[PDB]
Amino acid sequence: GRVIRGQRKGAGSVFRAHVKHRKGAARLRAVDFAERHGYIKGIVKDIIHDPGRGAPLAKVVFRDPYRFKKRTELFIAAEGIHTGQFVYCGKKAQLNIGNVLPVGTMPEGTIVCCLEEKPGDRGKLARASGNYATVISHNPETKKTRVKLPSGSKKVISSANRAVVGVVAGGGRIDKPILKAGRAYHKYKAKRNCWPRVRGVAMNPVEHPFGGGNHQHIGKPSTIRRDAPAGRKVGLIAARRTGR
Amino acid sequence: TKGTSSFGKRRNKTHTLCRRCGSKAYHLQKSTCGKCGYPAKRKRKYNWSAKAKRRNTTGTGRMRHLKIVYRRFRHGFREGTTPKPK
Amino acid sequence: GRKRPVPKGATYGKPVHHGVNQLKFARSLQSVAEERAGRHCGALRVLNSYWVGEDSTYKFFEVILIDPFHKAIRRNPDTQWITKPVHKHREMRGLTSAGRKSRGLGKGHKFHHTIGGSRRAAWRRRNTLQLHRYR
RNA sequence: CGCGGGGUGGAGCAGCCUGGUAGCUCGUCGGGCUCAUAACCCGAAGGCGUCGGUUCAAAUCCGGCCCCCGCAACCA
RNA sequence: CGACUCUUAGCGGUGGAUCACUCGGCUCGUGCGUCGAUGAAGAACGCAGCUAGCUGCGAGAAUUAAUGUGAAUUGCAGGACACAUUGAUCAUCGACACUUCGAACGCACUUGCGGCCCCGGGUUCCUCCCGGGGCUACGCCUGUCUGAGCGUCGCU
RNA sequence: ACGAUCCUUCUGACCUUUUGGGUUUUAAGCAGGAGGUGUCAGAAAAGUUACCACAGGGAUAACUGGCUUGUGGCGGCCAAG
RNA sequence: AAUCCGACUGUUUAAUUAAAACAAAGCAUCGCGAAGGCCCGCGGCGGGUGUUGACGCGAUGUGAUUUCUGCCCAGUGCUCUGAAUGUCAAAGUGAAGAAAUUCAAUGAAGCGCGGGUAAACGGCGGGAGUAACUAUGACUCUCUUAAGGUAGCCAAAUGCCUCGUCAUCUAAUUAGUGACGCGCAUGAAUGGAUGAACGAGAUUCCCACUGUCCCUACCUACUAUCCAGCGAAACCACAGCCAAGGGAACGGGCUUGGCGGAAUCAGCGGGGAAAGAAGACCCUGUUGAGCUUGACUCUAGUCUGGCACGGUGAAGAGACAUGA
RNA sequence: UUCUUUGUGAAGGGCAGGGCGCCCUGGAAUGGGUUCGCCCCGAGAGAGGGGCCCGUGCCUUGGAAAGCGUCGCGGUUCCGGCGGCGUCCGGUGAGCUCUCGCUGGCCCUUGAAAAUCCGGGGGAGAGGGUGUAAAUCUCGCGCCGGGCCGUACCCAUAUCCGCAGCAGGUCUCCAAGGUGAACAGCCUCUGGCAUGUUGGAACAAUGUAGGUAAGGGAAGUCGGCAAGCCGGAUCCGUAACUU
RNA sequence: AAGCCUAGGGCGCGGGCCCGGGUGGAGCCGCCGCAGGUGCAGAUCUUGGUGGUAGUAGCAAAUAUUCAAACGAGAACUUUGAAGGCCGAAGUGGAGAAGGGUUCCAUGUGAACAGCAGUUGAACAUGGGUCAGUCGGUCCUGAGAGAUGGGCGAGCGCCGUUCCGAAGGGACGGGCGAUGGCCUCCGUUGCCCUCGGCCGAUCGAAAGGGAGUCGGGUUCAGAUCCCCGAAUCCGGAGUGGCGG
RNA sequence: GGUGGAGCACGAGCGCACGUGUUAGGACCCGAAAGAUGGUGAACUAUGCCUGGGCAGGGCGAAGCCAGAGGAAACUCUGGUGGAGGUCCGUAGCGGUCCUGACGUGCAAAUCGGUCGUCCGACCUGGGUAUAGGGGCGAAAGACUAAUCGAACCAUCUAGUA
RNA sequence: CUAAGGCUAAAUACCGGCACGAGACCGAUAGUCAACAAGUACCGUAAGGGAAAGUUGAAAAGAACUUUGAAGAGAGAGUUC
RNA sequence: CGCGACCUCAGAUCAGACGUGGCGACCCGCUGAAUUUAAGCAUAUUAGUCAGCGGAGGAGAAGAAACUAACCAGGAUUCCCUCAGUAACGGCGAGUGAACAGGGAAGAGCCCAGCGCCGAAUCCCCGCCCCGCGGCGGGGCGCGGGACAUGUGGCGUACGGAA
Ligand SMILES: [Zn+2]
Repeated sequence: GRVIRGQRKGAGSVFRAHVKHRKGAARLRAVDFAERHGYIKGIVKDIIHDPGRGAPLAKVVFRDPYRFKKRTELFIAAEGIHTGQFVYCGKKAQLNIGNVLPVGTMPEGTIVCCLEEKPGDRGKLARASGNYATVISHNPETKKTRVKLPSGSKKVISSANRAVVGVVAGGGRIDKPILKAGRAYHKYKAKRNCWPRVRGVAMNPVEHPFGGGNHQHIGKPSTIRRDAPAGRKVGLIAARRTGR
Repeated sequence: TKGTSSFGKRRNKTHTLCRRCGSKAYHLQKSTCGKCGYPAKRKRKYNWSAKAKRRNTTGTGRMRHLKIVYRRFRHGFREGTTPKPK
Repeated sequence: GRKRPVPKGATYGKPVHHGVNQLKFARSLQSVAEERAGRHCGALRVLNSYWVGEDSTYKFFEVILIDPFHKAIRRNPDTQWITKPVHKHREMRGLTSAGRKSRGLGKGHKFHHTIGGSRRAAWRRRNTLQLHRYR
């Protein structure tokens, strides 16, 4: 049999991301003296729209406290961020929407987004379009913090990392349905070639383990084990349950 | 429409004249040859094509330098001497 | 060792040649160090090499190189044999001690091959059927 | 081929690791209860797959055989 | 007789078989056994009075120089030479020369852009501009120069 | 009323070798029996192709034709009714 | 005016199949918090998703709206925990021997064991008793393997019997439509029933309309006809009039008869078992190829254990041993 | 009376004409201004007065010398000639095309980078001392130079690709008049051509492509296949079902 | 002589062979032995040539040609004049890009091609023809490609484009020393102090960005390119060439 | 005294040459579906990205807005404007349903005529670029991958075997 | 015997190249694909595929010249055995 | 807070040289199949062969025993004959398959580290003089530099050697 699709997505060159019209990477500030001990003030110049992403980006400009330049950043805009609003960044910064500050310092129960997983990689978690992270409890010894991720899983992370306070702007995106193939065609055209998904039953059996036969049926249990090889791990991957 | 009607839209080219082998085999898109392999330092040759090895071998071209070496070989590799004048 | 440079499976043939993981390279790893030293430095010639340490992922070797055109070796009668063009790239042909052991050559009943010029020459004489003029 | 376990009234489960009563349900013959039916409570059968031994004494701990399935195994 | 058709014979047509030739291949044997950064092999482009192809040659381009030999080359003109003069043509070739790409070497192949020195026009260096020449690739050895190190040290 | 080679197992000899000499364990032999090839003079062996291909066969089917007429259709002889 | 299918716009087998097929928005799942999920790569501190972070990525099944999605985990899968522990390789440990060697304990993952999961693959029968005619079964009991087809639907694109039976459509209907269900072998996201709009989709009937026909006829252009000029190709054992016979079981040649007369032109398709292609339907080959799996050997990948990289300190705990 | 022609480049200056989310006075409900639609306004509407940008439009130097249309001459000719004149006045249109500008709508689509140039913040620094300098994001004029390659023709029923002068295929610019909704179909002008690898003579059958048929109207055929009917516009009228 | 033809004479059962005639012009034959790439009717055999078919099918897609004259030996097809038509501005028109590469233009020929013909042609033989600071390429970068460092690989080499990197050779001002031109001044280079990043070599569009040329005339064939006349852009200038 | 042996029992072999027959080698000659190694192709076509170009005339009439009328408010009707559309007729363009027409040694190794679907967005297309063979790519037909695709072409193994 | 270091000509191979010699070899469909302007013409985008084609005569002495036809083509004449 | 040695690591259009690529019949080092046979086929066979990669030479490689032998012992390596189609390997099937000795062609042996002993007694480069310089060498002169004690040169290598 030939190489199935999806297996072909690992080689790329047709399935790579469409990063032409994208305006950059959505990352937080790098750690330094002003952020670790005090705070630094930034100005939101304008808000832009990133193609292929459901969340707007806030263009925040900081001044470098070492050499005379203005540093431009790519911040994911919280819901309630307007142009010209002063945005603070550091440990001593106060607590309001659109203000990134370390997780070990605010009281638990706040609503934060663009959460940093490991201390010093500029934010990784809960930043898609409207998701957020909630803090359960802190720990002064060992500097740990339990944060509830939007998937429902609770992860114990370090208290030295940070997140911007608030939810991601642009919530309720999946509330309105697509209503067309064309609006779905244009949605993934900015992202990557993955939209026209042909189901494997109608496909011929040389491109798929489920295809073939005179009737459109699977013929084998669709729940496949975790340690299955490539070209066979197709369907329900290591399903604990299958029904409702 | 895969036959005669499909031959009409053949306008652009893929190969041009190579500048090391001289044959029309330098691929434009890959920026490489393959009659001789221009960007590779070594000349491309293969022993499964014995006819292609003798198409461009040592004995084919001009010998603008090597035939002097063969001619100088039987004469003794002398230099700096002249035949005795009259 | 040496994993066979083929794609995922793709070892079409009889089930003997289906193994790609547990394959061992016929030449010693120390001879590879001599091979790579002369490949990068084609002007010099390798004499021999020796072991200076190893790790679970790496093996370290020190290879002695000789300038053929330096007047200290070029005017020394004991060491100007390497300046001859016969010893061009001994690491390529397996003439160093690390490459000599990989050829399986030596005296006596322990080998019974490499009994001509080399292992390839031993195979040649036993396979060329000698036809005389008179038979 | 070698590591295991299990076979029980006319039918389904114990009691076996520790020997001291072959037991519990369900089908049957009946007896009670309620004015009667139904439901319920009770008495009675009829049986430890097989051989031998250790033992005060065996279905029970042992060894060998008939009927099964769990595995791992395979050059006439 | 006719016209048409068949066979045979002569002669004339299509065709190039057979035969005899052969500056060519195949096989075996002998001697030697030699490429290149002082730029290999190969490729491109040009060169004759009339020159398309082959061969030869490289802006000195059907060959230059020297040696040997000695009256020609030639398809047609032409003109050198006196062969009583190193002298027409040939072979040898040991001197000189050898355009561009090409390991290809300033950067990439569009034949476009560079820089550092020297020289001549610009000028009488005072910067543009033009022309010519020499350099400017990687890997690596010895040595030289300038450096770096909260490496090991002494002087301070 | 039952089974060749090779392999394995067991049995037997004060049996031979175990490759420089000697001892032992082991191993290889010699002879006999067993462990089986039921396709039973003894390969180790699941399907599908209507996406199929190759070499063949009228040694061999799916038409017609050929012999025969079981069957079908048709026509007779006797005569219980 | 109706029936079926697909909701639709769109796409599809360039060169026989434009569709009811694919796709599609919607719906329902599965895995994954980044040393991760899926995948590529011979290889690497490699690469794509990822200029990404659960409103995301990757793999699925179904196919608009409305309504509903019933039962079954026995089987095959997937998944969960687990000293409650059968099996279990390498390495390590203990014992015997002069040693190779043998034995024993220990014994990971995975298989078994025990739960979960059917919008996972899938399946959804009998028998017996049983209602005041009969019939039937509202009810009760049993297996095989876990229940035995629930809501709905049909002689369907699905019914062998079949042209099932009834009504309508016709003067006449194996067609169509509307009902019955006993359904060889209907059926619920292998989705069932519908369903406004639409379809170069598949069928039935009605009006108009007509050479489809009754039943053919006539006209025009360009060919075909001839001439000036130029001019091939397929095919060709030889060639060519038939009846019967036999033959290798259908003759152009053989036999017996009929008989036959130069050279041709325009049609014509009866024959030449005409030509085009070593039949592809069938079989054989110890000839292959594509695909599948519960075929026989393997293997990439992946999980687990040991050795080395692999250092440091502190408690505890299991076995062995000493042992009252 | 029918047809042809009836004009001015780039570069600058001036003036029309558009646009401003530019400014000054002033403060408005009895709300006002205003477009096809919108839309705007005490965060300043109207009303006045100014400012900026585009100015491809007109005039002006170019520039009437040249070009074009007529008429008449010179040179036998060989001549890039010599003269006469003219190249004018206006209006229109949902007119077609291009361009500029304003405004609106759509996106689970937000619609490119770099070379290069310019402006601003700053004042590190410079120059001169009472007639002169440094400066002149060069104000006007003046001098020199701008090096290398392609430039012919076809661009398609004959120069390309399809074995060919092959009814096939091949990416683009402009687009007259009439009829007509139309860049639909038909006719004509400018421009282009000889009917597409040949002509002549007849008008047989069978053909291919068009048509017509008295009466019936699908009785033909597997099957209304083909052919045929309706068809544009205006005024009425328009059912079942349905999301 | 070989070879070939033969209505001649013959021989041998036969394979074949010997003479006669004609063509031909240069080598050839018998016997004894030796050796082989040694004998053709087929293989849907290979190569080459030639027949019937056969002067046959055919030279029918897109409405259409006619008259007179000229050249010539020759005219249905060439040219001119007239008439009638068609393409009908989304053209059978006027220009380009890709591609073609002399096919573009003049003269001459009609041997071969233009499936008839041809006085004609994109056929042949002679010559000629493409002129740029302003039109494009050249410059920039996109999707991407691709070195160095680094890593991998037995290996040609492969991975990757900022990733395990001492990745700048640049610049202002000042100090030291020198030469150059009238070493007053300006200029040159070496060292020292000082400042310094920018994301990486490089390639990548004749439709992306990209400063700046238009009118008339002129050739058999080129013209925003040649001439005439009007401009415009860039770079330079030391003594600044002049004014403001 | 029995038994097995290719033995002895007063040799017969060696070398060379020829013929016949068998075997291995290409093996009397030609013939496959196949398999492997190394390279060449995205100028056709399949898809993604970048940079450009284009798509008459009309029909239906969504939001929003204006006016009038009816009323008791609630609010509702009427007449306008408006131009939204993976809308409709339809041209250029794209494609190929039907006549199973023409042709079918053709104009053509897939074209022509009429009749057709769509024609503002899942539209078409140029150039550049990326994906290369057990691989690519595929709105999924085992389609396309240079007239070749249920595994392209080129050369070798190979004169593969039958 | 003395490994984990090293050097060393000769007897050996040679279908490439240079210069030769020889043949119980083939003689232009044979012999190398190529006796000749052959890896040429030509074909495919490319990797690659890849031909056909020898002979006048001793010496061109290659037919001067007349005539028909425009000419290709003829009749004469002439050269050569 | 600096200077001066040493070690590691850089920049050079530094001074002077070196390697790249091609041919590739023969050779060396890897990598490396399937056709085919076994009347199938999977071990086997094809075959360490075709293909792929790197490297030189006129030859290459190998080469002077950690050898063969068990003999009354031979004695580097290379090639021929023979051993031999043998021992042996092999679904013990197909098939695969050496080596000793002997006769020949040729025949040549040696050098280091270490152990040690000698005043680094050694070597490379730059300047000057003489000779010849068209395969840049010999001798002399230079408190002229560098390498070298983290070891150069002489004696000296298993056949013993050194004093
Ligand atoms: Zn090349």
